[PDB]
Amino acid sequence: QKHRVAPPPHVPGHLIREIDAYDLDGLEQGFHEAWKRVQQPDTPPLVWTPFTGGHWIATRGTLIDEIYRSPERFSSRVIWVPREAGEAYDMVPTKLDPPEHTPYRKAIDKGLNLAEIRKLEDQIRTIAVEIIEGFADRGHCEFGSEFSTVFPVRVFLALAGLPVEDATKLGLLANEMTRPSGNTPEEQGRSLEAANKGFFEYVAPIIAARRGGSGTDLITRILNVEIDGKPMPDDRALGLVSLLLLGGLDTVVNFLGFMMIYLSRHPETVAEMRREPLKLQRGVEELFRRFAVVSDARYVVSDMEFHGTMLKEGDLILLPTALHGLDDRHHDDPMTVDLSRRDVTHSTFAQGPHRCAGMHLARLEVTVMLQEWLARIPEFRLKDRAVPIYHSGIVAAVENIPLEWEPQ
Ligand code: HEM
Ligand SMILES: CC1(C)[C@@H]2CC[C@@]1(C)C(=O)C2
Repeated sequence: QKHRVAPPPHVPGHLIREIDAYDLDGLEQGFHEAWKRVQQPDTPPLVWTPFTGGHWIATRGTLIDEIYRSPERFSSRVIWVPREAGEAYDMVPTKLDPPEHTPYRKAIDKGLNLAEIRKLEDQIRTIAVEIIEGFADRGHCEFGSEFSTVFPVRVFLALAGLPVEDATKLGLLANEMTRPSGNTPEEQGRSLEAANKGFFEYVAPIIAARRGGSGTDLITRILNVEIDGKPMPDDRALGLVSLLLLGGLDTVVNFLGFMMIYLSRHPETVAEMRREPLKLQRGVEELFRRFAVVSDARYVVSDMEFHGTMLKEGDLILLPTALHGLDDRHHDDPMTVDLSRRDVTHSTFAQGPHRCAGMHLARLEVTVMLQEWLARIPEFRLKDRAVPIYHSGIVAAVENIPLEWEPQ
């Protein structure tokens, strides 16, 4: 039984669509495929679902792009559904609009800018090689538990100066943030609240130990950037360090799983990457277009008409980022990976002032991953009749990816 809410007075019947972001219709065929079902040739640009507390969904890439770019009309004061979860959410600076957002983003960019990220290449490669070597001679692995959930977590915990043994407990908090348990808006709100508190509890001693510290880790570097001529306050520090961990640990893990399932079903594409190493390097952005993972929201600042649709102040609009990169109005044959695609425009990293601060790190992890994978395991396929298990929510997830190959 799905929890359902009545449409408010300003939502007309013809825009209503029953869409469950946390359990998409057709999800067993894939996350991307399930979102694609919503984007039909005649579907309105904005549709309203009675599920997950009642909210709008942007169904086309240009609205998604525009909403992300327009913080004055669509605020980050609530970026989750259901509303209860969005109100419990306390991460920084992702809860803030400009101008409050901008000193915190500048602080993060001190640690995460492209020139900083470039320095990490060989440490990332070393981690990738060590994991791949554990199974490359074997001719099979379950890619999810043996690589995708291992590689990005080891990379991030090392960068953040944290013990790898914390991976499990941080992964559990991350799940309840992005895929909160519950069958009610209030239950999901409560699950997110508990996860968010868990992050704060974990992060507090690290902030206390690393304020003015001399560690060269990511957390010490960012935490000690002044905000408006002063040390960053405790409340903001909790939200900020928690965000670093959430962003570092959930995203690349899930991205890698979707990407790899597709590659394992497209040997011709894998072979191109092998024959032309520059096609691989240059084609990574195409993979980001193709394997979006985030579906999050914005809060309507005032009563307005937007793309022919009446919106009320306080309305939540969900932005399924897959519906930008996979929009057939933005990209021909959008479900196909074309490494030579000249136009890869997407919102996988969102847009506007919150456009992913970790995007350089994400690109490098993936580039390194594919380079070291193809070096040791040039050819591979998904196990015959294997059925990956898919999850939808604010961040998509996938498990059960059994790969097979002839040891080279
Ligand atoms: C597959 C890779 C990734 C994807 C698809 C992704 C996606 C996104 C998206 C969509 C946003 C915008 C959220 C919003 O305002 O609604 C975001 C922001 C952010 N991400 Fe990433 N992310 C990824 C990797 C990472 C990594 C590895 C980090 C490292 C910690 C990271 C750190 C951040 C931070 C700190 C923000 C907030 C930026 C701000 O508010 O100015 N992300 N990410
Ligand atoms: C949606 C995100 C990927 C972005 C960074 C981590 C994440 C889950 C957030 O809370 C904001």
